[PDB]
Amino acid sequence: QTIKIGAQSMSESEIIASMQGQLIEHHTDLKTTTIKNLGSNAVQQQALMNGEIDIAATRYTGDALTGTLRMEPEKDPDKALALTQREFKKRYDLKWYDSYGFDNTYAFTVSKELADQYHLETVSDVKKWAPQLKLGVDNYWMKLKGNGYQDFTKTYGMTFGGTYPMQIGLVYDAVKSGKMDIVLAYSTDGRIKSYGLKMLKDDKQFFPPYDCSPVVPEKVLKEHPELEGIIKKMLGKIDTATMQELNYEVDGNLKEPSVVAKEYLEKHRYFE
Repeated sequence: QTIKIGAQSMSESEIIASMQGQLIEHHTDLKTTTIKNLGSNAVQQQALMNGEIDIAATRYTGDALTGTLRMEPEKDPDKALALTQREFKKRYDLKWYDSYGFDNTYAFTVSKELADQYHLETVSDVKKWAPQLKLGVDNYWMKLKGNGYQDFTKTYGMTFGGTYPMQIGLVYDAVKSGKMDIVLAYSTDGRIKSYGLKMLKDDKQFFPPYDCSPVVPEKVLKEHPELEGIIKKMLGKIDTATMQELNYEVDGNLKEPSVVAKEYLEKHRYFE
């Protein structure tokens, strides 16, 4: 105490951070606080190693494997998760837990209308139309090194009419309003379904798995043996469809992540 729980700048990260916090406080005498607006993955990793945070609420296997670990790329979600867990324990004395039950992947996304008009189901379907299209992307994907824009341009070999970086939160309205024709969205965003959008299949498997787990140093788990059993209550409980809905409560309906987390915990009676 106090258990410091870290969140990056994503609704789901704040929701999940609040969930664990409230859960910990529901079941034990531990106090918690949330550290929000954490930056890049390297920044988040550094916070975990020095003590700025005691629990990382949301980490994604794909980011850890290619970014933090710099490992041989792995296409299979279960093998990627197992490798990530063993290397985090061996290199960093960190426990990467099993997944909450959801993955949050980059996903090329269009309106249902434009999908019908251009006959789009897969990312390769976009290839022949690309020179006429405007693509909106987040603020870091253009310069991202492993599975960023450069490597996309080599693997799929299409070049867009224009490329437009912006706060990820804005891409959903950008494509829905027709200001962008296609966007690299995040798959857990509830605005995809609610705005009548459609995710295109990554037929080449350019993107690695991105299953989401909490991460805690073995030091912290030793000093607070009650922590393990509480975190375990959340594992496998939140699938992608469910995370999308929780996200929409924040992004679309403007509710506080803490309120959304509480209402979810109340529904599930705090997992006993």
